[PDB]
Amino acid sequence: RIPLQIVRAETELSAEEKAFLNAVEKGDYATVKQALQEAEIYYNVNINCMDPLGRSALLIAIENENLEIMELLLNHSVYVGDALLYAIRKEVVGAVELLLSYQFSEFTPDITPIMLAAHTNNYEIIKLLVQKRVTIPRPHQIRCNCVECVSSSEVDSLRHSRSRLNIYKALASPSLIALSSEDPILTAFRLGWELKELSKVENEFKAEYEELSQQCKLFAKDLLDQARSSRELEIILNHRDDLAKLKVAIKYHQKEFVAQPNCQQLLATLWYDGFPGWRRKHWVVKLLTCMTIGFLFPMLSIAYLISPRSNLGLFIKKPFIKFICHTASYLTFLFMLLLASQDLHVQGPPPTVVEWMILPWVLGFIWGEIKEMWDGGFTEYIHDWWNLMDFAMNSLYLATISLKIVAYVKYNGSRPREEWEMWHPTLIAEALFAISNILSSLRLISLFTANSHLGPLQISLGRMLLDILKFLFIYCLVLLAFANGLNQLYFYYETRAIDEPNNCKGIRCEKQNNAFSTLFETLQSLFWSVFGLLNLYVTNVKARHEFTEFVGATMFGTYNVISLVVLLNMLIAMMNNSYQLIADHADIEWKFARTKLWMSYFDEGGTLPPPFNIISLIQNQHYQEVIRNLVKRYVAAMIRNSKTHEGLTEENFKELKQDISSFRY
Amino acid sequence: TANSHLGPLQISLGRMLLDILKFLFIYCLVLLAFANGLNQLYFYYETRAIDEPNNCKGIRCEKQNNAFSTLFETLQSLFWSVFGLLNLYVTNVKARHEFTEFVGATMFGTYNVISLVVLLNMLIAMMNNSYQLIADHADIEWKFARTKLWMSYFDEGGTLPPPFNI
Amino acid sequence: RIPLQIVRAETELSAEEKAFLNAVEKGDYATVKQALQEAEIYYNVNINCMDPLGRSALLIAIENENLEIMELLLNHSVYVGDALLYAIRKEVVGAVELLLSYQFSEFTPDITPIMLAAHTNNYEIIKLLVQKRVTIPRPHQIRCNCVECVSSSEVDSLRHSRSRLNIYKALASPSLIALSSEDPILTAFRLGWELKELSKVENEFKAEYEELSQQCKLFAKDLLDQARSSRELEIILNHRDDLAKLKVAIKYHQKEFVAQPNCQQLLATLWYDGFPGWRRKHWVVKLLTCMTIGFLFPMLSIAYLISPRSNLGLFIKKPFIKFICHTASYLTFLFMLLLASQDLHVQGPPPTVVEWMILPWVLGFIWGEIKEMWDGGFTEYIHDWWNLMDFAMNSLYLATISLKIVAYVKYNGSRPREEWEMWHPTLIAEALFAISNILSSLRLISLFTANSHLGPLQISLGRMLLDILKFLFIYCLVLLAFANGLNQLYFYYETRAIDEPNNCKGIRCEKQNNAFSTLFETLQSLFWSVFGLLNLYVTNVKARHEFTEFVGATMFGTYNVISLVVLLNMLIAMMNNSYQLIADHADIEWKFARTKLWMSYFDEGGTLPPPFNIISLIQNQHYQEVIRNLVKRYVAAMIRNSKTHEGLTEENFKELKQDISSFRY
Amino acid sequence: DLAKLKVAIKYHQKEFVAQPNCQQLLATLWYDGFPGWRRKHWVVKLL
Ligand SMILES: CC(C)CCC[C@@H](C)[C@H]1CC[C@H]2[C@@H]3CC=C4C[C@@H](OC(=O)CCC(=O)O)CC[C@]4(C)[C@H]3CC[C@]12C
Ligand SMILES: CC(C)CCC[C@@H](C)[C@H]1CC[C@H]2[C@@H]3CC=C4C[C@@H](OC(=O)CCC(=O)O)CC[C@]4(C)[C@H]3CC[C@]12C
Ligand SMILES: CC(C)CCC[C@@H](C)[C@H]1CC[C@H]2[C@@H]3CC=C4C[C@@H](OC(=O)CCC(=O)O)CC[C@]4(C)[C@H]3CC[C@]12C
Ligand SMILES: [Ca+2]
Ligand SMILES: [Ca+2]
Ligand SMILES: [Zn+2]
Ligand SMILES: [Zn+2]
Repeated sequence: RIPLQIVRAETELSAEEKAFLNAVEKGDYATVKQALQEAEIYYNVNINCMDPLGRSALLIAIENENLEIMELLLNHSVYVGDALLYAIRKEVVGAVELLLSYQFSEFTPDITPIMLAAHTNNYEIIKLLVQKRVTIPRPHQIRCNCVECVSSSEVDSLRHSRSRLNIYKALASPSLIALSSEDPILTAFRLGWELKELSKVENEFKAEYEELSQQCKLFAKDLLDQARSSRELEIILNHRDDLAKLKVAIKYHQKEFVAQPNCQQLLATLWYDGFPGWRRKHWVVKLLTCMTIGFLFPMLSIAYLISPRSNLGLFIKKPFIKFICHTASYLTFLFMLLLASQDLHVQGPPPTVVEWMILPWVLGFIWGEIKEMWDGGFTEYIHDWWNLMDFAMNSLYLATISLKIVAYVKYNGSRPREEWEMWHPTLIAEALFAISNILSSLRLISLFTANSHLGPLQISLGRMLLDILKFLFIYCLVLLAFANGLNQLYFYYETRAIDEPNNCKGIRCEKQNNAFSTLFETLQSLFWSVFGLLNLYVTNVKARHEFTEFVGATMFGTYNVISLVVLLNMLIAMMNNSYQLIADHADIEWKFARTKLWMSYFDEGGTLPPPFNIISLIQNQHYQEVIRNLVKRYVAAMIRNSKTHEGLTEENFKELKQDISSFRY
Repeated sequence: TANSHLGPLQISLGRMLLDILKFLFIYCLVLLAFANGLNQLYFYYETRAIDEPNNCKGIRCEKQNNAFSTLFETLQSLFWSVFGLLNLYVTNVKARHEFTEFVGATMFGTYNVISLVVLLNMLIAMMNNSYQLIADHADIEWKFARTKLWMSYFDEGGTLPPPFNI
Repeated sequence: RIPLQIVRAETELSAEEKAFLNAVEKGDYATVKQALQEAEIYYNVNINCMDPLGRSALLIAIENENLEIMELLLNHSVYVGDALLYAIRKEVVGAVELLLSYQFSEFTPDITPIMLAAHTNNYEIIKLLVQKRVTIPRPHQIRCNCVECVSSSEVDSLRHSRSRLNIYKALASPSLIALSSEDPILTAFRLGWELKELSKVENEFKAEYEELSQQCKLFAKDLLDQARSSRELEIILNHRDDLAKLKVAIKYHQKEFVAQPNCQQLLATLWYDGFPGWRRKHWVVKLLTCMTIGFLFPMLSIAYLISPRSNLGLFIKKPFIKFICHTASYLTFLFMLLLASQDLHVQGPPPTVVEWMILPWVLGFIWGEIKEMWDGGFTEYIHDWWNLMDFAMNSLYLATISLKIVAYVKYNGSRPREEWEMWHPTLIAEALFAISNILSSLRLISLFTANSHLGPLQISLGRMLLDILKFLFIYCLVLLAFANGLNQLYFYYETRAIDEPNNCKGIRCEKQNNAFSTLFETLQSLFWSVFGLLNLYVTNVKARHEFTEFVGATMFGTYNVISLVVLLNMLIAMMNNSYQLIADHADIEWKFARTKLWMSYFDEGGTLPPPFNIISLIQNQHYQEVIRNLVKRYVAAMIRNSKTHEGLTEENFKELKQDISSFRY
Repeated sequence: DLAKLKVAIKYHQKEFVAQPNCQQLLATLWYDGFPGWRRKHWVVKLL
């Protein structure tokens, strides 16, 4: 039999001090007033009593929303501590104003009235509080090591983290940004960037910072949405302190802001400068004009080089024409590379005509690469992740040219490749040239972002590469373990290449042998076993060691099972789970990428294609006026969205009943 | 588990091992049935290792022979048939028993279809369905595992590493 | 400029006839009464006027729910047509009773007040209407070809279908089953079965019938849920007109009813008859007792056969012991079959000891099969879909025995198999025996339903077999097309087996040749190409017909692409989509299957394992009382669930305000 | 120390264990020697 009792006992009640609490709970004004005045005359009661549910007279008045009992209690000199915070958090303007005009608490001691107003995001009460000179502390830099920060973290770290989070949550309020801010858009950009940076440093508190950054981005997008004229749109997008604001938004990774329909329409208008009917055109005529502009790229380049100011001179300044010319030049370079492969008995031959034509394009590519790193900088150069492939290709081409010139200078004989050594400079140069051709042909993937059908697909594939890289580590660990074991088992029976039928050793021969004799060959065999290109008799020895053969076969079968049946199927499940979430924002990611690609062609520098490449207060006032108009529209819209819900409004009957009762009285 | 990027993945792989173990039973039953049938059919034509071209008997030789002569060899051949490392002429006899050869080929094809087209695809669907639900609590499971691993080093005992421990 | 006007013009209004409509809309009793009496005295108004929104005075009174204006209008002799239906459909009891006591319509002409009450499913109004002698028409049998049905469908088919659907929807009401039904559970079973059958016949109207059947099943399950004693539960499950109701529910496919926790607990209690602490036992001791009971199956069978009434005689009557004994007998038979494979130079040898022991088990299996078809019937025998495999295995065994006896009678020599013919009875018998062994070993899958971990998996695999069968048709069509094409192309260059290096023709040789010479070989090669067991040089000819070789290679590559890259990946997507929906009801399906398997062992017949097999108004009154109690509980619970929502009830202020105003007056 | 945490780990209270405050305290105890490990570069951490 479980003796149910009270373990933590509170104080007793049911005196006159509880009588007048329950009178206040009833709320009848006359009875409350008479009981309170009688108790005050008697001078034997207090006002510190607490109900079992955790509410007092003032808290119950807060919950019931009765201004008459509110003013009566406040004029009766009841306790006032935290009552302003409770009223602000209850979100009633009349009692907030009344309390402003004049133990156990569910409020953190660091909470300020302005902080709570910012947390609750109420425009009216926020303005009412901010009309007085109220301020907010500064949280220190992200990696501050100053004595004040180290000391405060040492005495109490949980309170410090909570205070920082509360300060940032109050600062990231859309209303508190609408007021007391000269540039709300820039403020939102910087705040979102700072919160995104803070999320990584504060590992335990990540979701809160991420949601604050998302809220800032959404506020910026909603503020942009209210523009209702092309003049206002261009003023906003061109304000600086062209398209400086758009460049800043691209830098700060504001994909929702960038992918706005109005901004995209303006960008398309700027992009299709030469053609004004490109929107209303047939696919056949678009294709025909595409070839007819791409075919005359050398003529256009020569015309611009000769006469920069002419009818044909300025025809290449348009971004679309420049993009078409660059694409045609790259396609011509790739065609030359393909034609190159279509006497081989000389040692270090002079370059042929195809290589002579290929060299100016390669030199131009390198020149264009260095200028962009000099103009952009190291961080911008490495952020693209395509410049890595560009640098690798250019370095490989430079090494190929150097090796070819070295071979030409050194060797001058005529000997067969069957007698040439394995480390010949000519052979090294051909291998590097083949790798360079592979990389250059693979470089064409970056042009898929300009298309409507392939951009999101390419963006989705790029996102999944990360999961591929993550699984590669586990696969490599398993492969290393099994290769170590197999080599340790099989390294005893190594045989020389002379004893083999065709003087061939390894797995790249018809007589596959010595598959696990060395660690490198074991790694190669275990890699090739995934695709089923390794035979089954490689796990055999010339001697009759049936136990050893069976153990090796068991190891091989276990590795095959683990690699193919379990790990490969698990990768597939991860790809599906990742792509399900990836497919949601494909449009936004593709539009951001296409905007970056489009703006990459707006600059005046580098107009020519690679082969020929080698050879101020009025604006502030206008922006302020437009920002004021947008803020007013946004405030109205968000007030309405707050009014969209709770459609079953009340107290209209109470107000009318009070009025008619007074008239009857 | 000590890393932020690999912990949930390892935890997810560990959770799926159970479904792997559950499917292994059905696969083993099917394999045992088909191996019993194939051995019962083919055990009549066993040949000695002397008559073989290289004195090699079994499936681990270039001349793959006697694949279904014994139950153990039948099990090994049916296991290796999943990865396509078993040839097609193993279902042949020196005599001209075309009916027996056709029946053996039909059994082999039925086993291949059942094992590869139906059971392997069904495992994949189960892995997706399990991982969908698994991915929800990956953070909680990884944090619990990392907390256990961290608290495994708080005790005073065993401070020294293994070579100096003895 | 789009001239917006009225295309379909109604009648004019705004006379006194509209004045008194808007007076009724206002609802002030005194003004409405005085206006109506003045208009009646004037004798110049009507009551047929209609508002632009499609409502009249009575309809607006229905919507506003004002009993005083209701009785005033009804006593003023307004039009009454369809008003009862509008009130019943508005679901207000006071005005329904008032209207019962005394053009354009949104109601189908076939709608009856009782039909609408059944559609709306209101217990109170349904009872109020049914207290009078009201009835419902009969819809005819599913495939009725009678003149009345053919004539009514000929004059108007849409109206006929609508009338049938409305009649069935009214009949399938849970409240209309609670009233006016002696056996609500049996009525719900039959109604659900009939609606499920109707869904297939009425192809256009499927979702409605399916949802009606689901509603009937849910009502039956909810009615069963209210049982609150073991006595009531067993009375319900044993009522007949043992476990007759459970057998009927299993026959009618009531998986939700069967999988109830109370029914499952009772079934488990009946199943674990011998062991009362089986729930609280260790896995090790459960396993130990499982082997210790399965090992003594022949001793237990012999003891039961000798002394049916003894301590050991009745130990096999328990269902769990019987199941264990049968499983052990089948495992022993499979072990004997395995041992069988472990002189071969004789023609038609006599059977060996292993076959002599195997024959009694095979004869017992056949005897047990025929008895079950004789006892069950053709439909029950073919519904299991395991009896098909049982029949195939038994027929194969019979054919093997017949062929063996024929060979023994006919052939008596000693000739080598290398000289035996290809159609030898001995070889045919061995092939049939191998196929029988495969089938018998595959029969063990059906025992997975008794386990908690494998049942849902087996059930899920069984559900997906249907999608496998559906995809097989498309695959077969593609294979037939490509095989026809390849054979037509390649049949010109057929070569004889003598010219081949090893006198081997076909794809089952080392020298793979004549892969597409015949249609059968083309089919076999295209089948084996899926697993990559067909080489690439089979698409070659001895002559130098490079064009023909290239065309054949192109056909082969196209077939490979279509079969492997497109069709195989599409099957996977279908399996995932099907399994997502399949995984929801796995528990219910597994519990239904396990209940069927458990009840398969409750009968007295066939107690012995296969080798030894060859050698009445008080109950009605109690059921009626229990059904009445369950109906009362269900009605209370569903009334409360109707009261669970709309928690913001009203008209309490209106009633109190009316009362205090009358007291003040 | 951390007897209640040990009991919670024994009783498989993963939600209780994965609380942000408990994780912060555990990280503080784990990174005893280095107090600026949170604010450090990947290169210097690796070094
Ligand atoms: C995977 C292939 C390339 C074989 C490599 C074998 C070893 C060199 C690897 C395998 C697993 C690795 C470990 C995996 C994870 C960790 C935890 C990691 O912990 C942290 O990073 C703690 C700091 C933090 O992330 O907050 C420190 C390195 C270490 C021990 C790694 C050290 C290097 C190991 C032993
Ligand atoms: C799968 C491979 C390794 C071949 C093994 C063949 C047989 C030895 C297996 C195949 C299916 C097995 C059966 C699958 C499921 C069950 C139900 C199982 O029932 C229970 O556990 C009841 C108690 C409970 O779980 O509440 C008893 C064992 C049995 C008959 C198993 C006995 C052993 C069987 C016949
Ligand atoms: C798929 C493999 C086995 C090759 C078989 C080739 C033909 C014999 C098949 C391929 C497509 C079949 C057709 C697919 C679908 C239909 C529609 C089908 O229409 C109905 O069933 C109408 C009645 C109804 O379902 O309400 C009549 C048979 C027909 C023409 C089939 C006739 C037989 C066809 C031509
Ligand atoms: Ca670049
Ligand atoms: Ca049966
Ligand atoms: Zn500081
Ligand atoms: Zn009829």
